[PDB]
Amino acid sequence: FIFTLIAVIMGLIAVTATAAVAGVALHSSVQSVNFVNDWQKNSTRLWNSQSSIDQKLANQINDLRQTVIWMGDRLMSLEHRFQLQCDWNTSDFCITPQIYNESEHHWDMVRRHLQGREDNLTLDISKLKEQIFEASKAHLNLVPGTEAIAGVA
Amino acid sequence: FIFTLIAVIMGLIAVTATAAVAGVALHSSVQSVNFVNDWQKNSTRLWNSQSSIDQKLANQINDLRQTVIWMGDRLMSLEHRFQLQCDWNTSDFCITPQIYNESEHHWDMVRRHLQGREDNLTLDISKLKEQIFEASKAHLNLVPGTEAIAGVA
Amino acid sequence: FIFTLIAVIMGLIAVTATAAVAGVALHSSVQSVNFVNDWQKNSTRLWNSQSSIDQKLANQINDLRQTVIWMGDRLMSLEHRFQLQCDWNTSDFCITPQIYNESEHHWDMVRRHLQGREDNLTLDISKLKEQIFEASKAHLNLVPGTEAIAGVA
Amino acid sequence: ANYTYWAYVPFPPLIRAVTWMDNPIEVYVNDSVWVPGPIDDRCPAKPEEEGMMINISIGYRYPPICLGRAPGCLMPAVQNWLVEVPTVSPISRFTYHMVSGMSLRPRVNYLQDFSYQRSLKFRPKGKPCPKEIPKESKNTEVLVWEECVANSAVILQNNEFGTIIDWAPRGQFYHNCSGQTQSCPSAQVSPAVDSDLTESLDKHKHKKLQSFYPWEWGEKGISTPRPKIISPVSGPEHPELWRLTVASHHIRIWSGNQTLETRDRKPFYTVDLNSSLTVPLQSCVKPPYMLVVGNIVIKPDSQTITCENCRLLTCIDSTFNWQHRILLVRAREGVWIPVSMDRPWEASPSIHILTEVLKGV
Amino acid sequence: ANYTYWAYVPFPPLIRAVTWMDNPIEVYVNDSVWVPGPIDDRCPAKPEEEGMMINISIGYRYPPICLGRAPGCLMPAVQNWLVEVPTVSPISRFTYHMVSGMSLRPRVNYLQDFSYQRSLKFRPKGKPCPKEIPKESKNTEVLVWEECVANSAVILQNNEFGTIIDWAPRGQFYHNCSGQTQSCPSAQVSPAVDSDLTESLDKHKHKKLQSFYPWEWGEKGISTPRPKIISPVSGPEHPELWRLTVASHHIRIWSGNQTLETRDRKPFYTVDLNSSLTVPLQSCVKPPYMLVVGNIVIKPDSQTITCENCRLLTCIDSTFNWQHRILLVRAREGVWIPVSMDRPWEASPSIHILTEVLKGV
Amino acid sequence: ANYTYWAYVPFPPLIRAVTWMDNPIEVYVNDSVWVPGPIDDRCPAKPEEEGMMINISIGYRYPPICLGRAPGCLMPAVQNWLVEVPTVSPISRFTYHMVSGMSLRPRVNYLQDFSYQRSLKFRPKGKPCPKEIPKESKNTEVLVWEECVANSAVILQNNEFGTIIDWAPRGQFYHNCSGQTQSCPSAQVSPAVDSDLTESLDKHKHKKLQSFYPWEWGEKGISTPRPKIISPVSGPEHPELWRLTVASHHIRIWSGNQTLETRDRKPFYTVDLNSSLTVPLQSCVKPPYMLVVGNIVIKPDSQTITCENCRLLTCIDSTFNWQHRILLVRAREGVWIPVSMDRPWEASPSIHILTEVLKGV
Ligand SMILES: *[C@@H]1O[C@H](CO)[C@@H](O[C@@H]2O[C@H](CO)[C@@H](O[C@@H]3O[C@H](CO[C@H]4O[C@H](CO)[C@@H](O)[C@H](O)[C@@H]4O)[C@@H](O)[C@H](O[C@H]4O[C@H](CO)[C@@H](O)[C@H](O)[C@@H]4O)[C@@H]3O)[C@H](O)[C@H]2NC(C)=O)[C@H](O)[C@H]1NC(C)=O
Ligand SMILES: *[C@@H]1O[C@H](CO)[C@@H](O[C@@H]2O[C@H](CO)[C@@H](O[C@@H]3O[C@H](CO[C@H]4O[C@H](CO)[C@@H](O)[C@H](O)[C@@H]4O)[C@@H](O)[C@H](O[C@H]4O[C@H](CO)[C@@H](O)[C@H](O)[C@@H]4O)[C@@H]3O)[C@H](O)[C@H]2NC(C)=O)[C@H](O)[C@H]1NC(C)=O
Ligand SMILES: *[C@@H]1O[C@H](CO)[C@@H](O[C@@H]2O[C@H](CO)[C@@H](O[C@@H]3O[C@H](CO[C@H]4O[C@H](CO)[C@@H](O)[C@H](O)[C@@H]4O)[C@@H](O)[C@H](O[C@H]4O[C@H](CO)[C@@H](O)[C@H](O)[C@@H]4O)[C@@H]3O)[C@H](O)[C@H]2NC(C)=O)[C@H](O)[C@H]1NC(C)=O
Ligand SMILES: *[C@@H]1O[C@H](CO[C@@H]2O[C@@H](C)[C@@H](O)[C@@H](O)[C@@H]2O)[C@@H](O[C@@H]2O[C@H](CO)[C@@H](O)[C@H](O)[C@H]2NC(C)=O)[C@H](O)[C@H]1NC(C)=O
Ligand SMILES: *[C@@H]1O[C@H](CO[C@@H]2O[C@@H](C)[C@@H](O)[C@@H](O)[C@@H]2O)[C@@H](O[C@@H]2O[C@H](CO)[C@@H](O)[C@H](O)[C@H]2NC(C)=O)[C@H](O)[C@H]1NC(C)=O
Ligand SMILES: *[C@@H]1O[C@H](CO)[C@@H](O[C@@H]2O[C@H](CO)[C@@H](O)[C@H](O)[C@H]2NC(C)=O)[C@H](O)[C@H]1NC(C)=O
Ligand SMILES: *[C@@H]1O[C@H](CO)[C@@H](O[C@@H]2O[C@H](CO)[C@@H](O)[C@H](O)[C@H]2NC(C)=O)[C@H](O)[C@H]1NC(C)=O
Ligand SMILES: *[C@@H]1O[C@H](CO)[C@@H](O[C@@H]2O[C@H](CO)[C@@H](O)[C@H](O)[C@H]2NC(C)=O)[C@H](O)[C@H]1NC(C)=O
Ligand SMILES: *[C@@H]1O[C@H](CO)[C@@H](O[C@@H]2O[C@H](CO)[C@@H](O)[C@H](O)[C@H]2NC(C)=O)[C@H](O)[C@H]1NC(C)=O
Ligand SMILES: *[C@@H]1O[C@H](CO)[C@@H](O[C@@H]2O[C@H](CO)[C@@H](O)[C@H](O)[C@H]2NC(C)=O)[C@H](O)[C@H]1NC(C)=O
Ligand SMILES: *[C@@H]1O[C@H](CO)[C@@H](O[C@@H]2O[C@H](CO)[C@@H](O)[C@H](O)[C@H]2NC(C)=O)[C@H](O)[C@H]1NC(C)=O
Ligand SMILES: *[C@@H]1O[C@H](CO)[C@@H](O[C@@H]2O[C@H](CO)[C@@H](O)[C@H](O)[C@H]2NC(C)=O)[C@H](O)[C@H]1NC(C)=O
Ligand SMILES: *[C@@H]1O[C@H](CO)[C@@H](O[C@@H]2O[C@H](CO)[C@@H](O)[C@H](O)[C@H]2NC(C)=O)[C@H](O)[C@H]1NC(C)=O
Ligand SMILES: *[C@@H]1O[C@H](CO)[C@@H](O)[C@H](O)[C@H]1NC(C)=O
Repeated sequence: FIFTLIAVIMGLIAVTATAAVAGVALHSSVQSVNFVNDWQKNSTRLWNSQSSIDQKLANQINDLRQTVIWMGDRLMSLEHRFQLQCDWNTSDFCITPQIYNESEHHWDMVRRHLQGREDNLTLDISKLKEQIFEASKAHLNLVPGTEAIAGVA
Repeated sequence: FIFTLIAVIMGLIAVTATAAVAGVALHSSVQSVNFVNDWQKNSTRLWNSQSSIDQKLANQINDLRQTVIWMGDRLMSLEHRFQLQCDWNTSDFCITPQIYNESEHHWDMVRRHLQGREDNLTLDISKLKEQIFEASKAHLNLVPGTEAIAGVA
Repeated sequence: FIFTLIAVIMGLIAVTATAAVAGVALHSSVQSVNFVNDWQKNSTRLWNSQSSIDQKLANQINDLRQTVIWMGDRLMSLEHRFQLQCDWNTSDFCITPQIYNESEHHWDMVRRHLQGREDNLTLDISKLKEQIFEASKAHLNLVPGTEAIAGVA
Repeated sequence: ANYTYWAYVPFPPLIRAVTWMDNPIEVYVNDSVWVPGPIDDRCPAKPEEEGMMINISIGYRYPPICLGRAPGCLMPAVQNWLVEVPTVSPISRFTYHMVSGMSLRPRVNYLQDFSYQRSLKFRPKGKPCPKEIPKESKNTEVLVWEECVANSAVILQNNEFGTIIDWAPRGQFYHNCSGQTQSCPSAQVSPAVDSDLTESLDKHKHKKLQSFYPWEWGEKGISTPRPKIISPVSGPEHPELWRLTVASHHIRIWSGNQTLETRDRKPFYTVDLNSSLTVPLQSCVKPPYMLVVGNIVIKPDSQTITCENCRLLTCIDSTFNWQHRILLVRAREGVWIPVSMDRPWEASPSIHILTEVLKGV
Repeated sequence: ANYTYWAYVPFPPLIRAVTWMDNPIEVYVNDSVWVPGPIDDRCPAKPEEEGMMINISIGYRYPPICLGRAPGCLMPAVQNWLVEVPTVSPISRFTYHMVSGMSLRPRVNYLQDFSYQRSLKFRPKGKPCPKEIPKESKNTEVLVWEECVANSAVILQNNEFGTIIDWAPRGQFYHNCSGQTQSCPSAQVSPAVDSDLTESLDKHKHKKLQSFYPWEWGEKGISTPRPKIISPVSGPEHPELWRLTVASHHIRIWSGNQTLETRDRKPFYTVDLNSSLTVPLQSCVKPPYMLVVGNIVIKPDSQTITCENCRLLTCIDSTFNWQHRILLVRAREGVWIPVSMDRPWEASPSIHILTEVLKGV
Repeated sequence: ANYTYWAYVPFPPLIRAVTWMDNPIEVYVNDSVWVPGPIDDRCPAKPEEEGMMINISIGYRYPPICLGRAPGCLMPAVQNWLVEVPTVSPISRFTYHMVSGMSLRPRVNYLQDFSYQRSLKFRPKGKPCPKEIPKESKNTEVLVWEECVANSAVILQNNEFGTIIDWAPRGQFYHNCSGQTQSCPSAQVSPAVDSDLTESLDKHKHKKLQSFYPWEWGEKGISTPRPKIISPVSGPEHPELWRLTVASHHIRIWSGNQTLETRDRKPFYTVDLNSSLTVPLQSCVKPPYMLVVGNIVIKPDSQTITCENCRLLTCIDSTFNWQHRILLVRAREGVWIPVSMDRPWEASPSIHILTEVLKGV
């Protein structure tokens, strides 16, 4: 939860600043998978590259409340990720088989979610996760459809 | 570790109460995979649908001992789950390739484990985990058996 | 983070002591996959077999700093492991597709890493993780190469 | 045929009892004016689900935490916290501010003049409860709850279900009879009882104590119960159960005084307390924690908890009926269970995909 | 064709504002001689990345933590911590050791003789700030920071952006005029000002206070700000923001005294303070926490934070320019976003591998 | 051919030394009557594995925590905690209750009358150790351990392996010679020694101190060592190492007094202490923590820890031989290692399955 990113090639500041430019267009409209992957790759690399928690900083923590809450959020996210069904060709992030339904989720809710809001016009994360979990069963998605099998045959 | 399940379609109370009816038969005897899946689906959905830790409640925690112990148990369970070998057709829960030995584990041990006991008549979780880990090697299970290959050929 | 390994068939002491003999040769030079797997199998089994956190010991913890730091390191390791690309045949540990380069990483750095050092002559874990993350993309490794496809055909 | 395999259910819809070996859980009260934190004035996230019926039949390893009037459950009773402000007037001794709330009942010594059963074992570290009266009692209206360690603990349960002691103080009126004659009564008097919290809520309530000896309050300290188990296992303190018990009834806010007059040429001391103010409270646990309310039966010879037609709740309010008991529960961790399939275990659908492709050809 | 699917980004390059509902974060100062822990004397791991420009446009649920002179941001001002050692000499009252540091400015009562706006709400637990002077002041040179609870809290912000109060004490010079006549001044005097931290750093600084009434210091306590929000939400204390503000300028170390002489046959009291010592500090946050420095605009009607050409930093030092504001930020948690592919979602490349094998044949 | 790939071993059978930069670990003692928590009276889960031999050759980044008589390890010695109860009798000064236990030996000043080497650096916050004797000493039989901050820290190690100081008090008998003549001895006297814990355990032990000056005990406080490293790095306190050292021998329980008589028409003060009671203790660490016992050699110029034929233990009891040193260790986190295969890396067995299917045809 505390790290000294000295050996890495790109600190948190550089990741955020250099990604903001494409994040503008990401906030504007639906982008392609290549766009999103290019926009998130350095952040994913940085958060897959820390060596260990820096003890010199960690052992001085007096109030563990913020650290424990952050760790709990990370653990909940990891638990949810472990059960997500993801497209095989994208390993940096998880593309679920849940089709984007524009009528149900107009783009303003998505933009507000990307902005970090939680008001009544924001995308409802719990409901979306419920829909994705229900639709992403292994018995509904792992077997390729009849069209692909016919095309192979 | 603390959540407000407002947006979900089923709170914890409803999940527990509506599952208890089938949990009776689950306690009585071995059930089919469809039975168990139907029995656990709403609980799994609820625990794959929380959005974020509720800060209003989390920031008031004074004694973190119970929270930290619960988080440690969750992290241990996630670590063990990450190395389990599971049947491809069930994604809600993990069906291991370890065959149920009725002679070694008579049903009373299983019922006592389901009841949440840890006396000398309860199923030994550590020993069972050892057996499952030993028998679930990728080099023993990932390659389909000769019977399936012959049937395809 | 605290356990009583009573039901297990091998405690931590036995695992460490019996593995040190092969750990000598492991420190000496690059070994085969079978050697390393045999060397680590006891430890992986032990750390995939604990039942639950021992409540009698856990509820007496006063200073949670060390426990929280240990849990944070474990969570970071689990997060990194979830995104690693591993050879299908080895399930006990993860064999990445990153080729060992003796010229870049001479054996002394590896030996110092195994010894638990973090000086300027030790293998740079952050840089290695960066290289592995960049080289282990699903679009570069999941599809078998043209040689294997031609051999099948 | 049939093939049975071990399966792991990470998030089963089961529950397990919260035990005395657990560390304290969070109970949220909706009124920070009279009750310390944590605070949450929101209604339950799913109010429509509160009260759903369930049959419970579980085991346990450590004595479960249960409240109510049944074996293995801590019985409730009114506890009084009194704030005393000395007065410079020669005819008045103190002005009083008292709070009466439903909390954990201590066991009584039927032989020893109906006092409290007390234990000196495992005295916890902490600030001792005060024995004197602070002269400068500023902020009298605002009640300040301060944890303190009593001179001795009160026993709440000393039977085959376990030994539970509480080192938080219990307040009562008594007399300084150490230097007096045998006519000085040694019995402690509770200024309030259970009926003061339920019957005639909106009607004026008065309490009058009269004696030829001065009335003393002890043990002092605005401190709430912190019970712990010391046998057959030693567990941590639980300062949150009183939060659940206090919401089951209105709390009552008293004021008053102690006055001195002359009777038969002797000092006569009268404690007068009045109240026309009650506060309703709501105390809630949050997921993964819940409460099982009803006829909880705890059998320790087999370590079993059973209940027929219990209700699952998360909040306690003043309409709670103490004919039922409360069992603290938490969502059960992952479990291991055999499951029967109609085919052998398969790692991947690759064989199925190949078969479908071949059939397509 | 085009197929849009929901995707989860676990580690997005986004940031979110640290809010007053967050628990305190770690700010590391590089000088343990004058500032308490946590301590880190290292430079930023990536010094070349400090100061990179960025446009910010984000939302929030709870009021963000911002420092500076702008709506929604806490304004900074000099706070003085004074240690006074009584002297047995008849012509001297005290010897002084003062530390001046940039910290959180309290709101002023323009009507009430330019005092501090004060709030008595939600008094926290803790040792009260001392009202007397300890006679045995050992280790005079070494400053010891003790957290204490002031008699009343100072208001730092009471507008539509929220109500922020601070129960840490604020020290000032004043006269005790309870028994004096109307000629006794009631206005508090600050011994140091903002310029004392910035202009003519290496030049001698002197402060002289003279009055016919004795100079008292209050409220006492070597205690740093612990602001918290009480409206429209109640959040935890944040005793780490002062660490960020204190590194923005040099701290100034004063030594002095109060002396007594005779003027018009009356006692005349003079406080003399002098300083030629300033200490530069560096305060840093660490990943995943950062600071957004610049023209932070907080609009609470839509709960929006915007900034054009802000800079991303992790450390604050004495070259900081208070024309800019500081917004605490953290790396954003995983997000959910629609993404468009040119093919349907696939679980595995098995069909692709089979097609390649068939084409090879 | 041969193909070497990087592999990650998440749970390797390696160990790493616990360093002074680690936060305190849990040590469990089996007797709560005389030693504070945490408590565990159970034997090791695998008693048959205790004492297994191992050769150790590891590195470290921060000075490892080692106990014993060797460079880089803290030497043990007896420490005495004394409880003094004043007596109203004119011929008696105090009644005594003493506990002698093996703990961390402070360095000595050979030039300065064989006193303790002392450091005033980095004084921690906390309750100062008492300088007076409380008149009301209730519950005298039950020893109450109070954490207190000594007037100055004792130095346990000040060499190239690091500087370790301990702000817990050390108790010794001495004389107050501030106002006396040069004949008042200034040397401190230890009432107990190492042999008092080992030799003739069941035989009566007596200690007699006689002087014409009153015997004083200091520094007071029933407080156990809390060593920390201050150079070349600053680490957290470690109040758990004394728990390991105290179980290596029996603790000895003394009772006694100080009496006053007349000798040559002068006051003559005698401290008498006697003990026929020793208590054996067992202190245990739990996985992932273990202890490496034997000839630990720490080379700081390369930061290497080596041992030939050490033993792996988890518990220390009274049969421990202090010819051996103790190194705290923990199971190593995941490591990265090259591994050689005889085939190229493969994501899935799909090609293998296809080849097997084709061969079947
Ligand atoms: C924490 O949570 C608790 C539990 O939910 C809340 O307690 C509730 O508080 C409300 C508001 O104070 C209570 O409602 C009041 O109840 C009283 C009794 O009402 C009964 O009797 C009258 C007789 O005329 C009937 O009309 C009525 O239907 C009920 O049968 C009365 O004191 C109140 O009515 C009077 O006052 C209100 C204004 O307060 C007027 O509008 C009414 O017209 C009337 O004059 C009122 O109905 C409620 O009963 C409590 N619930 C429980 C379960 O006890 C706490 O308020 C909450 N605390 C905080 C700080 O949020
Ligand atoms: C915590 O972190 C802070 C912030 O980084 C550090 O503060 C820096 O401290 C250094 C060393 O004390 C400061 O450097 C000093 O600055 C002063 C001003 O220098 C200006 O003016 C002179 C005029 O002659 C110019 O030459 C120079 O270029 C600058 O424009 C001077 O007091 C110092 O120079 C004199 O002293 C040094 C010896 O100290 C001699 O070598 C010089 O020749 C000269 O006589 C010196 O340059 C620096 O300015 C601080 N930075 C900031 C941003 O304030 C803290 O040191 C650090 N604390 C700890 C404990 O590590
Ligand atoms: C915490 O953990 C520690 C460490 O394990 C325990 O310490 C052990 O305690 C037991 C019980 O007190 C000790 O056993 C006693 O040892 C003494 C020495 O025995 C030696 O000498 C006699 C000489 O006759 C030989 O027969 C014997 O074989 C040994 O060589 C004696 O005091 C005791 O024997 C006498 O008392 C017992 C009753 O107590 C009678 O049954 C015997 O017949 C005899 O009269 C006894 O053997 C043991 O030595 C300790 N172990 C260590 C390593 O020190 C603590 O008990 C434990 N604490 C708690 C609270 O659980
Ligand atoms: C895509 O969404 C539309 C609209 O969803 C509805 O409105 C949302 C704002 C939200 O409230 C959803 O829960 C609603 O379902 C869906 O179209 C609806 O389909 C249902 C079922 O056939 C029909 O009764 C409604 O009238 C439709 N509502 C409309 C047209 O506005 C649609 O099914 C979704 N999915 C697709 C296209 O695959
Ligand atoms: C394997 O590594 C060698 C050597 O790596 C270089 O030295 C290391 C210590 C480290 O600093 C690396 O970053 C360096 O690249 C590589 O050989 C280098 O290849 C580059 C690119 O062709 C060339 O410019 C350098 O001169 C080479 N350096 C030598 C030969 O010493 C090599 O490419 C790596 N990869 C393989 C063999 O696949
Ligand atoms: C992610 O980081 C890489 C570097 O690892 C960035 O690539 C650089 O992009 C700049 C600007 O286009 C080029 O001038 C450099 O030559 C690139 N460096 C390389 C390829 O090594 C990349 O822009 C970043 N992507 C983001 C932030 O989306
Ligand atoms: C899981 O939850 C679902 C709802 O998501 C429950 O399905 C309902 O079952 C009742 C009783 O049979 C029906 O009347 C409803 O129409 C169903 N709702 C649907 C299908 O949306 C289901 O019973 C639960 N299963 C459990 C607890 O095992
Ligand atoms: C708990 O179990 C009892 C006992 O089996 C159930 O009560 C039965 O309810 C059915 C359906 O209404 C009746 O036909 C039976 O006669 C009842 N049995 C008895 C002994 O009274 C009850 O429904 C169960 N409760 C829950 C919440 O599942
Ligand atoms: C007990 O009685 C006293 C005196 O009658 C009550 O205090 C009065 O409260 C009313 C209503 O606020 C005020 O107008 C009077 O000035 C108060 N009088 C005094 C002497 O304080 C008091 O509220 C009663 N206690 C309760 C209701 O708990
Ligand atoms: C933040 O946004 C502003 C406003 O769009 C950007 O300023 C523009 O910069 C470009 C490139 O230099 C100029 O062509 C435009 O004229 C500028 N616009 C205005 C209104 O001044 C700025 O570059 C952005 N900053 C960052 C760090 O992305
Ligand atoms: C304020 O002035 C006093 C008096 O001049 C300074 O104290 C002197 O410091 C110098 C330099 O160390 C010593 O040689 C003198 O002996 C000191 N005099 C006395 C009377 O103590 C003091 O340092 C100044 N305060 C600052 C710089 O903060
Ligand atoms: C630790 O290493 C030493 C030294 O290599 C080992 O001692 C050797 O043991 C073998 C087998 O008994 C003997 O043949 C050698 O002569 C010994 N060498 C020496 C130098 O004495 C020892 O066995 C190792 N210990 C462990 C626990 O592995
Ligand atoms: C030191 O000696 C005293 C005095 O002999 C011991 O106290 C006696 O203990 C015995 C055995 O319990 C009692 O019968 C006597 O009444 C005690 N005498 C007094 C004067 O108290 C004491 O136990 C010895 N201290 C030890 C063994 O630690
Ligand atoms: C102020 O002066 C009055 C009148 O002499 C005195 O009672 C009081 O103690 C003094 N101090 C304070 C802090 O009010």
